[PDB]
Amino acid sequence: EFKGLDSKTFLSEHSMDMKFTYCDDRITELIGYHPEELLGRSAYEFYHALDSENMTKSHQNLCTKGQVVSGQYRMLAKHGGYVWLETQGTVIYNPQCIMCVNYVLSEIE
Amino acid sequence: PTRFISRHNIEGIFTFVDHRCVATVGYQPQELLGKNIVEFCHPEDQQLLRDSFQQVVKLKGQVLSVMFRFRSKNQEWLWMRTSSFTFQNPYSDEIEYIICTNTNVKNS
Ligand SMILES: CS(=O)(=O)c1sc(-c2cc(F)cc(F)c2)c2c1[C@H](O)C(F)(F)CC2
Repeated sequence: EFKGLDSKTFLSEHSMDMKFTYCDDRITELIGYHPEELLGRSAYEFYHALDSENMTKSHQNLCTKGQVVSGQYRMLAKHGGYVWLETQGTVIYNPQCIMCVNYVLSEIE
Repeated sequence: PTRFISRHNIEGIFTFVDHRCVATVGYQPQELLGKNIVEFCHPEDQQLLRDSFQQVVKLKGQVLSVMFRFRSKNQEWLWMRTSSFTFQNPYSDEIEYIICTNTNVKNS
């Protein structure tokens, strides 16, 4: 068996410097991390080196436009390896934070 | 900046609540889950909150902010700024749900 689209989605909150300020408990089943170990850590620390420049350009688009769709990128999984993700980013103003809807494209059982 | 994330269906029912709600509005997530956000709303602001949820689904992922009075666990009306946007996974045709950031703000 393999997980559905909703069971492969998790929410995350970030400050304007990309650091995690909140993470959905769902990330544990998908990528292995516990939300408490991600807090205060920049999301950039987890990107695959080949997705680095693309994610930088997407973050720059998210800041100028306020909303962005990342495209496919890899995130380093806790016990090694990388999962492929697709995020929808939205900046909350009145800039206060970035709300992310992260969907794991990889096959998760 | 005391804020919490919530997720709602189109009718306003809380389907997900982030644990930072205990510090913001005094309730544990289990006390909000399955209930409608309009039930904790000040009667003067309920129609504005219902109309806001109906319009956030027509706004194609854009952010809709709404100010309203929320009845905290400690029985007080707190001013809340809720920033909402619809999300729908583009690989699917699931019904679009609403994601919110709820902050206690000053009305001054
Ligand atoms: C919208 S984006 O630029 O694609 C993007 S994807 C993403 C992300 C989220 C995760 F939970 C895990 C992960 F690996 C990456 C983030 C972003 C933003 O740059 C940011 F909010 F600042 C920082 C977080």
